[PDB]
Amino acid sequence: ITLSGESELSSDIIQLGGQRSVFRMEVESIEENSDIQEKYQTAAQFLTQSDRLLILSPTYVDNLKELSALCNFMWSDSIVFRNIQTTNASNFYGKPIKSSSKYHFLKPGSVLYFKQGKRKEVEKLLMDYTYLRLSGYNIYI
RNA sequence: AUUAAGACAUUCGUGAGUGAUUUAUUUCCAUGAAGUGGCGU
Repeated sequence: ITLSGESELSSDIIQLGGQRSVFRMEVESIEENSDIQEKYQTAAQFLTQSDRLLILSPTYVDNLKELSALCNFMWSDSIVFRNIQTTNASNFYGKPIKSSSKYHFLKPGSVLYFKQGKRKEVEKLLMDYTYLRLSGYNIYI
């Protein structure tokens, strides 16, 4: 996680997932001037193959037709996404509002075998959604 | 504020109903209430 300016994150006991699933945080501050994306890609370096793109985190593309046109083979799978949408001042005591649209992402471990060249085209299509990239989606090696 | 929060695998339920420790088996087999006279020559 990257926190801007004055923001302290203390280790505590947290809730993550349904049925009040309980977890323990350990907050460790790594050295400064570091890029977390570069750290994740360094971790994923050992799975790199130059003839294909490896999907490491759930990847979303608005239209799969262009992606399929850009590669010869899509040895891929699909996962489901639906977010609980809450405003900054919401009820928080009641049935939460969920995303009215159910979204399909590319499963991690999927591989895209692009044509000759055009790797930059697929990469540009994937990184066109920078909001998802910041959150942790659409990460590849 | 995170496909989230709330939710006892719980309620009712006799290990109970029928059942003879009974049937078959001679306290029986063998066995002498018997033995001997004595003295007075």
